[PDB]
Amino acid sequence: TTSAVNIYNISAGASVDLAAPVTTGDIVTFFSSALNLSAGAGSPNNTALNLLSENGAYLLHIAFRLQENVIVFNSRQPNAPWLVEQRVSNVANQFIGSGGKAMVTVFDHGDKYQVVINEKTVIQYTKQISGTTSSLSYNSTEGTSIFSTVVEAVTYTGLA
Amino acid sequence: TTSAVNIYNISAGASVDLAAPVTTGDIVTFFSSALNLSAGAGSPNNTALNLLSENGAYLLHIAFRLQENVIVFNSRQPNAPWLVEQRVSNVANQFIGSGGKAMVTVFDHGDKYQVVINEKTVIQYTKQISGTTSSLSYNSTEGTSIFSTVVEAVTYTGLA
Ligand SMILES: OC[C@H]1O[C@@H](O[C@H]2[C@H](O)[C@@H](O)[C@H](O)O[C@@H]2CO)[C@H](O)[C@@H](O)[C@H]1O
Ligand SMILES: OC[C@H]1O[C@@H](O[C@H]2[C@H](O)[C@@H](O)[C@H](O)O[C@@H]2CO)[C@H](O)[C@@H](O)[C@H]1O
Repeated sequence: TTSAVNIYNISAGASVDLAAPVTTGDIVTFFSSALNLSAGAGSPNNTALNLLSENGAYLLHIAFRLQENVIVFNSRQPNAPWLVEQRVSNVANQFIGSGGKAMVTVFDHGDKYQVVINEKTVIQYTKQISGTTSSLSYNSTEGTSIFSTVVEAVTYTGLA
Repeated sequence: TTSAVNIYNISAGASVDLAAPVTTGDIVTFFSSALNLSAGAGSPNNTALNLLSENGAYLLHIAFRLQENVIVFNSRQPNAPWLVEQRVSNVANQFIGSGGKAMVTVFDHGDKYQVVINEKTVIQYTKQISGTTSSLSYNSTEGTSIFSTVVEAVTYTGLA
């Protein structure tokens, strides 16, 4: 009876293939050592965190938009259009926990993803696409990330 | 099928009560923003991390001893003596390519606690005192702790 922990640094703009895969029952948390909710204007995304499947599809895209004051979730296929957007308003509100740092956890629930920011569940995203996560990525628009330039992802796998 | 993330700030010498007790299937991770592998000696423990009950049984005690150069895993009842110690030899070899921070993960697997330093499992530990983890502490000697002044503890609960 053995689960695993895996630890990745992700620079803004970079992707990472996962040493182990995230499937149902598993957890991935993105840790940022800074929080800039006065950061300015994304075009449109201040920061996006992404779970990507084997072929470069987005199972989950989490995008913080200060100037639109929303957090935007979505999925898509590789080279195909962005699917049905979901939104949660007030960005700065979901972060009242820690100043100067934050964490974003994605609980893979099989049919959904629970997304928790620090201690607060911000969406129970019903999946638009099924599949194993093999890749995580972090983007920003330069000069306006709400998060550090490096984000530490930790994965807890072997859970099921 | 909804999970909880709880975050806790533990200073050396302190104890914290979990708003969501840890049980079979659950996870604690302790995050040190420091790694001082030349801080010793301890008395004997440079650093200790503890998973307790409401009745205050040490369900899992993890002590780091630089001088004896060992990680001790033990448990004890409230106001009683320690049980059968388990010892892992060679402290810095448990932190291979750690750098200037560390994390320690405990999995509650029911029969055994699975302890992982960063990405390396260090022990599968046959429970000597059973049940759910209801509390956490961080103990250090003098200023000889191998971790940072404050450790951040993240619990993942409601997993199975
Ligand atoms: O859906 C996430 C996706 O949005 C793109 O921007 C959209 C915008 O959200 C939509 O309402 C607008 O009308 O058109 C834009 C282009 O699809 C982002 O550019 C993309 O990166 C994701 O963040
Ligand atoms: O065993 C957990 C507990 O150990 C104590 O030290 C032990 C020690 O490992 C053994 O060699 C010793 O001489 O008997 C001791 C029990 O008194 C530490 O004092 C303690 O803080 C814990 O880590």
